[PDB]
Amino acid sequence: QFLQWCTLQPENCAVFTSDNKEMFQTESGLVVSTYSMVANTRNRSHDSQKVMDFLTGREWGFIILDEVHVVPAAMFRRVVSTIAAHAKLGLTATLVREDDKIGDLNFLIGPKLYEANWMELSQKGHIANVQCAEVWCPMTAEFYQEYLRETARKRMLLYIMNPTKFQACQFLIQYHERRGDKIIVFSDNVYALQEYALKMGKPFIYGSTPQQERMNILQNFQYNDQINTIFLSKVGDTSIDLPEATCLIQISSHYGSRRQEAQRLGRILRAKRRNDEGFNAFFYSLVSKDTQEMYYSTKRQAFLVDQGYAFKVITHLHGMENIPNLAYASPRERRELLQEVLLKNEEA
Amino acid sequence: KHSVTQYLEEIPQQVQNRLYTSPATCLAIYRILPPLAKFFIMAMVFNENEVPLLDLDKWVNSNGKLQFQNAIKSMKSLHLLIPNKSSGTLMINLNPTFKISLRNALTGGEVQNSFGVVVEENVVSLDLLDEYSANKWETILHFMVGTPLAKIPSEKVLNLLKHSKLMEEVNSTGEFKITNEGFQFLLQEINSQLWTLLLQYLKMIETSKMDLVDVLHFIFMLGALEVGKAYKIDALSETQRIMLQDMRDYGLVFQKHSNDSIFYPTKLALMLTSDTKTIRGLKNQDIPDGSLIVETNFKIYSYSNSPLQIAVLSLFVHLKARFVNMVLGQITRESIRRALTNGITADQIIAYLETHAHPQMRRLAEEKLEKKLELDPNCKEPLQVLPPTVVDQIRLWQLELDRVITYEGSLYSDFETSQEYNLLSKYAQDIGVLLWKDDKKKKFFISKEGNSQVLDFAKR
Amino acid sequence: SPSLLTVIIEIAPKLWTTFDEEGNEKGSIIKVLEALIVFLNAHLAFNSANKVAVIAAYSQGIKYLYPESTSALDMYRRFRNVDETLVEEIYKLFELEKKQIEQNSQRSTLAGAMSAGLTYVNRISKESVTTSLKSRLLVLTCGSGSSKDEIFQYIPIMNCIFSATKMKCPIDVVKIGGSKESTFLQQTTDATNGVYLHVESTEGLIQYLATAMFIDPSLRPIIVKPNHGSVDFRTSCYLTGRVVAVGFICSVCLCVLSIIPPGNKCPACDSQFDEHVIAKLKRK
Amino acid sequence: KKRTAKKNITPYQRGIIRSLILTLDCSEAMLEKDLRPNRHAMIIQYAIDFVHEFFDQNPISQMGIIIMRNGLAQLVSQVSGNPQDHIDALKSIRKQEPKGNPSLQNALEMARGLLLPVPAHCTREVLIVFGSLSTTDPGDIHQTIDSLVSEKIRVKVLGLSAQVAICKELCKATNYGDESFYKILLDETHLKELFNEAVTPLPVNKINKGFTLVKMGFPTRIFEDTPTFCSCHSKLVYGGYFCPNCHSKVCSLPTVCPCCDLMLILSTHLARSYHHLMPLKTFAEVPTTEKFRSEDCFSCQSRFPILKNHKNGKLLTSSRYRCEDCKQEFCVDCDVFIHEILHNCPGCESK
Amino acid sequence: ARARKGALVQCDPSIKALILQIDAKMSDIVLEELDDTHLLVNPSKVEFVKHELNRLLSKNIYNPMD
DNA sequence: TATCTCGCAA
DNA sequence: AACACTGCGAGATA
Ligand SMILES: [Zn+2]
Ligand SMILES: [Zn+2]
Ligand SMILES: [Zn+2]
Ligand SMILES: [Zn+2]
Repeated sequence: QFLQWCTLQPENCAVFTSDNKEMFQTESGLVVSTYSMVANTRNRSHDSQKVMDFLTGREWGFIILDEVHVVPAAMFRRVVSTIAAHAKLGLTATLVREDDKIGDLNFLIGPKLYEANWMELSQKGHIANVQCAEVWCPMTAEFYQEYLRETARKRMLLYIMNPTKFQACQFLIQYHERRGDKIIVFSDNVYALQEYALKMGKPFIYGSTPQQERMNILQNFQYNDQINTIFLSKVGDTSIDLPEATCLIQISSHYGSRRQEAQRLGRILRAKRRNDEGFNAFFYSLVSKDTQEMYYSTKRQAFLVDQGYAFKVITHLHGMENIPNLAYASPRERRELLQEVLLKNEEA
Repeated sequence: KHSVTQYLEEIPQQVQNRLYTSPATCLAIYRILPPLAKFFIMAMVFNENEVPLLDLDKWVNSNGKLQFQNAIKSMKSLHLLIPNKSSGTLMINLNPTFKISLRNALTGGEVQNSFGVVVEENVVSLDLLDEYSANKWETILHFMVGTPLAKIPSEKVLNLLKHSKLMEEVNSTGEFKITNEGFQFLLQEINSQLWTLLLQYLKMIETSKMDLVDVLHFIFMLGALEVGKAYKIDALSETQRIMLQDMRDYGLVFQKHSNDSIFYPTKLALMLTSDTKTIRGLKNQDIPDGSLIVETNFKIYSYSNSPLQIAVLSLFVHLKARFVNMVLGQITRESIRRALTNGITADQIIAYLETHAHPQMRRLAEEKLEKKLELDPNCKEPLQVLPPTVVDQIRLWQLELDRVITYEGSLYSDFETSQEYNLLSKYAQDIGVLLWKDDKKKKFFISKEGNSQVLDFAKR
Repeated sequence: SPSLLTVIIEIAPKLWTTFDEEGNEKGSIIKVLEALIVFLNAHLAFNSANKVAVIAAYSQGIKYLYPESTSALDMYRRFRNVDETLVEEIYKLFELEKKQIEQNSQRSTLAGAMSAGLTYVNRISKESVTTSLKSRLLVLTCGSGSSKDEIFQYIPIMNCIFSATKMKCPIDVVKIGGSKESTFLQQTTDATNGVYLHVESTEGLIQYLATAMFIDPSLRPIIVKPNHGSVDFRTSCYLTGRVVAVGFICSVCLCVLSIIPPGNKCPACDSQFDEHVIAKLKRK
Repeated sequence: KKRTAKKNITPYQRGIIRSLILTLDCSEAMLEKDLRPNRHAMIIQYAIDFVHEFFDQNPISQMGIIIMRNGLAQLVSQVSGNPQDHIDALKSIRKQEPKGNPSLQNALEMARGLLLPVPAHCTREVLIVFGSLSTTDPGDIHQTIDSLVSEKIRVKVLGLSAQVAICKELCKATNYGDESFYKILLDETHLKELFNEAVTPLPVNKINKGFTLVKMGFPTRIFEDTPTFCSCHSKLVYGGYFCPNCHSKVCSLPTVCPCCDLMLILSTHLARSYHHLMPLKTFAEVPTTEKFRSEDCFSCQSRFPILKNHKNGKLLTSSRYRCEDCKQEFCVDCDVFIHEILHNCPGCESK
Repeated sequence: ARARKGALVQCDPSIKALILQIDAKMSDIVLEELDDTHLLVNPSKVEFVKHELNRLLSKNIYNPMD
């Protein structure tokens, strides 16, 4: 994502994994490594051990670190004693970390010099004003009594499959194309994703998709203007974040990982920077009423208040009643979706 | 608000005239009527002859007829006038006792009642016994709300609060807690509180030896102006004197000691009608003492304070450690959920914050205000004069706990043709009074403005 | 919405005698004084305790009446204090009358009265920033003869008008006297959004007052009660004295002159004109 | 310690009629951050204020607005006597954003073209609100300046935070040499008062020039309401004025008759003029210890006079700033009010 | 002058049906059912209607808030 | 402290 | 001109 945009040539920075065997003890220049390979139980091959031996051999005058808080400081101290380096560097992310042990990694490396003052950073122009909104779509009486009779996961299949959610999705899809804004939808469920991605005519990047079809959509999204609504699972957000699309729609949400969805949503807003005058980055969440997911989605918006982002509530936008292209609006299509969901609950 | 004016019109006509015999009461009730009615009454008072209604219609023009109906309906309800279908027309004229009493009051009448005051050495100091009255009011407020120690000895006052069900407290166990009545008491700042208490004393003190005419005479004579000399001594009925002593106990009378003297005109009776400034051992300086906290961060920043005031604030926010200028408190959905447990609606608190806690939020309400009303048509975006964000959060908590939608108005029918229904619907959309309509049923449940205007257009 | 009604009653004992001279001497200003007291009380009651003020114009100056500048150093009873104080002051003023008072009959200080009253309104409004006062003044004049239209006060009256409009202060006027429409006053009430009332002499105004001199506080949805049309065919020619329609106004002088140019040096500013321009005018 | 003008030494002549052509500055420079929103937004806001004020105090003049974007002068309001048009034009502009460099030369030439129709008795003027530190001219400039001064066109400019030599030359040149008109600002309040002092007519010491009688007539309001009919905008308007001579309706204005083309006014405009011609002598501040006058106000009744011997407090001063000719006191508020809003001196009226 | 007063209720049709069920359970205080989106009720019993609605929603959902 | 995901290595 | 394919630790979790 950056080091080739940066001046770094990866020809010397061999990436070692203990699986991604690379050139150790022969790299003419600097190297890029990872805590898992450097010192962890994930020493699957002796490539990591050879990298550590070479690291001991050469007095590495400096070390670059990224998010060491997650990795315990024990391996850090072990490799500090093993390598006997000249200098290091800590690119921290949190004020308080689990690696603040008796031997602080600060005095192991050096004093503090700068603090990631997010109030200074997140207001001068990068995020382009987060507008956290949650579309309060209605629910139905046939799916509610069948929702209460299900529990232990097989109950989220009745929550996500809602006929008014397709009326709120196709309305926000046609609303963003009139303003000339691309859409980058997100989700959690696998199946429930392909059923909403195939009917709307929106190519998809999901689990176990071949990369020849994965990069073709990125060539039809970054160049072609006909693909302004893409559907990505969890692979297309943790691998490459797009700096375009100032309108984000969240449909499928998982419990517990509401902070992991907050880390995913935060990486998209940080990638979208160009300092525009408006630059209104809209965020929507199609949450159905009296379901167990909207009450966990309030924990996700509570993390955004902790980041300083403003959150507003939108019950319904005055315009969805005038869209005749909303699928599952007729009661016949709502009963056909009920039979398709009742067959999905019988399969799961 | 029980809207004591509604209680006024509640009473029958003959006792209404009984009250109108007292000119000062006439003046005081003149103070209350809507301005339209005020002007019309002042017109009628002098020309000793009834007047056709057509004139009083043509007096008012367009976009202001709503007040015409307000005034006429009010005045008829309290029957200050007598509509007269003399020649099939409308020969309006006041209850002539009202007219004569008022006219006497305007030019030196014989209202010995209103003139019951006495001028003498008013040795009463401004702070002198004013602080005592303020302390009594604070003591009763704390005892009713419930303080750590409630020195409220108003046995009559306690009986009024309990039997009146002033606050949701277990008087059987001695509890004086906030009920819906208690919530309202927490809501009505001064005029609301005094009014609710006066109504409670009225309802409780209504059995025997009432002399309601004398009761209101005494009440309004208290609210009118400083009687001072000879008030308690001379200017009072027997039951009037008893009621005066009771009110003085209730704080509403700042009678001096010695149990026999002229009336002690405490500022509170003034506060009953003034709708003005609210500020009352020997120390108490604060035009903005009340230092509440309320911004866009939904936090409680307090420097200025008042113990009963901050307790009122705590009635919907947590307390952990009282500080020097601050008290540990942060307003959240849980904080107002505390009052939601009492079922307290997030309605009175709105205007309360807009009005109360302002002694510390003067600059806050000024910067929010920004005079963004004349600038509103030009700059179409308000400068958070009345914070909508906080309002939205409060509505969200209220919605989270509620889930029910209701509408005011009345069902309408006899829309015989579709043309009348469609034209009325178009006119309502022009005036924004139609909540909902449908020509298929020829019915809807909205305000009466459209029907009123159509009927007026048809008949005249 | 409190209002500061600042009556301005002028009392010329010359004009007072004219009022006695007019019709019969069937009653002096005393009628007007009493009616004014009552109307003042009425306004004092109408609103939520909104102040008042009164100024006079005697033959040799003006002096306040109600606000009662520092001197020592019934019914609501504030009515009592206002009225008794006013009457004490006015009797004091009537003591201020003699032949030396009879001497300076040259002027008529009404313009000074209006100007000072406006200054007062500004003072009160400025001090009372909170609870902005929708103020508005009045004018009561005993219309006398011996001068069909005194004009040496023409300008200060209009300056009063402009001050009033800027200050947003309607100014209503009641002329009591002969059937001579006080043109400048008429334009004053009409321009500053007021009301004009040319009563006859001896009727007890109180009805006229309380009717058409009480609807200007802060209402204005209500049709004012002004007399017939308020033609703005303004001042007669300075040289001539006949009301002009197709004016002929010089220059930096600004005086309005008739169709009779003296040919040079317009007779209010010494400014000889281009005789070529004179001929151009004469080209008709 | 006093900050007063010593004396007014042209209280004999001003340009009562005017045709001022304000020219704004909408160019990349105006986008820096020195004034609260920017230069530009604050500028346009104050421009609106000045438009209202100027068309009040000089209610017989016209005005036109000119911008300077992308080195071009694009007229945004014809020279016209109706404030609302110019107000709306400025409203429209304020939502649009500057670009290009300020082409002072082009704006100057466009003005000189614009003011040609203005007749001899009317007086011309321009008011450059110059914001940048450069120009970009497609021609000789001193050529234009010479043409200007040939066409008797005074110019006043209000630079922003610097002094530009050419502008100084420009002001010094057209205004008969007497340089006082290139005032530049150092604060926002200074800017407000800058526009305020730009409002008034402009004397220095006028050369003896042609003084000319101008034909004009006054209208009379109309009566009927349903007969709504207009001859200056061709609409239905519930009632207006009549030209005394052309004898055709004209929507409310001091405008020029659109039928026979003669100026229309009521008088109150002439009254404003009178106020500007012959003002008062500046009120004097009475001596602190030598006054011994009445302890009140005169026009008002204020209690702010002195304190009578208070170490430093009484040693300060005696708020008795008293006008000369009537020789009566007046508190500071009254004197400020008289000399600002209403110019009939209270006492000096009465004698 | 025809004006039929009452407690007008407007909501989504599903909630309308639930309200009708509850109201029938508490002896049918609903005065009229104007359409699928409006209801005319006597305001006397609407408060206990809301009370029982709260009771049953607490019974069913129970707010795990997990 | 029990539970998923899920990358990860070959 | 053939190796297998799944175990196993990271973070996170009610
Ligand atoms: Zn027109
Ligand atoms: Zn004409
Ligand atoms: Zn003064
Ligand atoms: Zn003077």
